[PDB]
Amino acid sequence: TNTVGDFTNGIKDIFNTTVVKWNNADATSFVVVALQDDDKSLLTNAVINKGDLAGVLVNVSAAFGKHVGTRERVSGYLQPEFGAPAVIEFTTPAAFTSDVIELQ
Amino acid sequence: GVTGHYVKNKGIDRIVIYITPNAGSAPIDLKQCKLFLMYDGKAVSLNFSKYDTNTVGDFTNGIKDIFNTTVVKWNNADATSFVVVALQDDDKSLLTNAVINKGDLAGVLVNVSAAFGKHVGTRERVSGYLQPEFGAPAVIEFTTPAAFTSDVIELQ
Amino acid sequence: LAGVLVNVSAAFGKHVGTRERVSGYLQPEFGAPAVIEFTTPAAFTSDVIELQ
Amino acid sequence: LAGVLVNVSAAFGKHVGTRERVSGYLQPEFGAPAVIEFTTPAAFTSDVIELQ
Amino acid sequence: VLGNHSGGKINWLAVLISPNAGSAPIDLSQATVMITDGTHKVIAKYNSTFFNGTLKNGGSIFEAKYNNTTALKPLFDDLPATAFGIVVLQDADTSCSKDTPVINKGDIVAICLNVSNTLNLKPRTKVTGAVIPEFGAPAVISFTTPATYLDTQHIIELQ
Amino acid sequence: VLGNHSGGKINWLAVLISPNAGSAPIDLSQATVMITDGTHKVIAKYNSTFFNG
Amino acid sequence: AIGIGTLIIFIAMVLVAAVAAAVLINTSGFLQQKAMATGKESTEQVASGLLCS
Amino acid sequence: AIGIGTLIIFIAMVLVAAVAAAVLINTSGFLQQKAMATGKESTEQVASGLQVIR
Amino acid sequence: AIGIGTLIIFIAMVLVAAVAAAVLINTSGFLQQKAMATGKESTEQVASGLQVIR
Amino acid sequence: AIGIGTLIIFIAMVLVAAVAAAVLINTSGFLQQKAMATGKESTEQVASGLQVIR
Ligand SMILES: [Ca+2]
Ligand SMILES: [Ca+2]
Ligand SMILES: [Ca+2]
Repeated sequence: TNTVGDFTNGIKDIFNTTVVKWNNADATSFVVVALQDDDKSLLTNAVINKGDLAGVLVNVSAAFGKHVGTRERVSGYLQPEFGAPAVIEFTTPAAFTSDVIELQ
Repeated sequence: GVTGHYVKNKGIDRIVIYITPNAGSAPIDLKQCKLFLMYDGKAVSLNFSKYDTNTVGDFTNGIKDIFNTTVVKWNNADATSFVVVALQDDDKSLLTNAVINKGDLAGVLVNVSAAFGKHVGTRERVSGYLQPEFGAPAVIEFTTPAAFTSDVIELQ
Repeated sequence: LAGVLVNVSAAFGKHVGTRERVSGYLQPEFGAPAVIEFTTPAAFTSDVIELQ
Repeated sequence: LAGVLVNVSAAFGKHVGTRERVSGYLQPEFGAPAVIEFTTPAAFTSDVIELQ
Repeated sequence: VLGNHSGGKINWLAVLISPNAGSAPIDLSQATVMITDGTHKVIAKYNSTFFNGTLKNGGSIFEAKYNNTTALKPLFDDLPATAFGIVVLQDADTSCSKDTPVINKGDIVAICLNVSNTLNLKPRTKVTGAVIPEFGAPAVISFTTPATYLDTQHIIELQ
Repeated sequence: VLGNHSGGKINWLAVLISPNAGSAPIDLSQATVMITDGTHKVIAKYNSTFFNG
Repeated sequence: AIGIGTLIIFIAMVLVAAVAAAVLINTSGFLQQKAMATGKESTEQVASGLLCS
Repeated sequence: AIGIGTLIIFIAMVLVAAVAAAVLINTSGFLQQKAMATGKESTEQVASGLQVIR
Repeated sequence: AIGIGTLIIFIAMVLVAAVAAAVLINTSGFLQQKAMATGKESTEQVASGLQVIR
Repeated sequence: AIGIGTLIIFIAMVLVAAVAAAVLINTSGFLQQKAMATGKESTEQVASGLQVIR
């Protein structure tokens, strides 16, 4: 119902379904959750400016059609309309052993 | 070093912590440093406070007994502060605006029984740090012995 | 090499204390200005101090 | 990776002895030259030596 | 990092933090903290209600009060599940004010978080996280809770 | 490195090898090995006939 | 007459600097990945192990 | 005019040097935790044990 | 003519590179003293002491 | 036309940047040998010696 999910004041758990509303993460889109934004730019027409921090949610298992396994790499770029793209690159660890993992 | 005073049938009432700067350290502005101490149920921060009428108690020429009340003036050791007694200082830095520099030795007095609200008993540990405004903190750590048996004890 | 003398306590109307910064520029009639910037130390302990 | 063979004893007219240095460059037609530099060891003691 | 304990858990954490040498002033009112126990990942932000300045002059952490208008009440017990509070432990130049906590060279301040229901910190549990400022490099929280908690030692030093 | 022995000599060597941390994949079919005993200097290259997976 | 040309070559200066900047920015990106990877991998190698009891 | 490009390339040079600095700051963070833990843990291991009285 | 600007910007480039070099030379000076002293002092500390004979 | 000079000064700029690069390539060569030798030699020194049996 709103352009960007307003969690400027904190989240109990970023992955709990009822709190966060993952449902619009279809196999072909992402959604954005606003974590810090003084000037209300994220919250209104979705513009990042200086000092903002925002989180992109992707339903990977639906996007790639399967769950990513251990010892596998994933790489990409988030490419804006103008300007340099943010590189993403990580290799999933050898041993999954906890529910939330810091791929970093 | 650390040393401490035992009141009979009660426990350790007060403690004196001896402190010195490390080789090559730049001068440390003692009056801004804070001392954090942990014990069985409390974690307390204490801030510098002036000795009577003067910044640091001048005992550069010796003390009959560091714990005798009338000589030493313990009274400003409130439940939230410490006071500093200057034991060796050639250049008069401690004595004037409270700055430790090379070769100085000074003693911090803490009224532990007032700070933690009770006397510390036998077989108990206390640990902390005296953290300066910049630079590395002095670690404090000791376990009170099993049997108190004399008035002044060398917790060290 | 030349040395500029300034009576700071008269210029600013008080003596500058510890932990305070002072910054400025000496600006010539033409050409680039000399930047000045320093923070007075935490503990004054000698008469002549090398603010540098 | 390729290996250049040189008949040193014929090139310099004598065998190179112990404790002696030899230095040079292989200079291509364009681009940076490969530097060569080594000092023969103090004690020859095996037939093939790793001057490296 | 320090941590009160009752029951089978660590229930409050107090994360003491200070500027890096030569840093420009950091405005904590715009910081964000992120913590995970490997089963959940909370993110929390400053609620101005929970400030205690007085402790710059000494006192007990973990028993600090705060001021809802007309009363004084205990800080840690009241702090909401998605928020962090702040307690000034050293500040020479009164730079921290309740509406604008800006820390400058020399200051030390404790970020107070109540984790009792949000993260399940039983023994032998890894905790990972960061305090992320508006600009500049994050502080990294990283500790594993002890193997044994003892009833004689309710305050624990974690990092 | 491991080495079978008969008679008065070591006759076969088996040199176990693995990548350095963070290395890109190495194609051994284009490697070269060089060994010397101080009297001779052999250089040897991969013959695909001799693989056991 | 002179004015016209000045404008045109100015445009080229801009574009050529832009193209060069792209190289530097991109390349920095390409290296960022491998730089981190190498450090993490190397640490995990030195720190980890098993011990016979 | 030559000035125009000199400005633009400076912008790039700054940005690249920033990115390069970042990786070292980040990596130093990663190593900090790993180092500190390794020391603590190793110490506790040596220091501790049990003894059979009778 | 294009040459005119090329000259002028070179003058600037030199000057900036000079200033940048300077800070490293200066800083190396500052660190020299601090390092040398720290070593000396620390050495004397370990090396020295008194012993009670009787 | 302005274009004429722009071309000519580019030729110069390239050439200067070449010369500047060269000195670093050359110097890296000089340092290579000096470094490698210093390490080898120092190692042999520590590693070697004689022992009087009787
Ligand atoms: Ca914004
Ligand atoms: Ca002194
Ligand atoms: Ca401050």
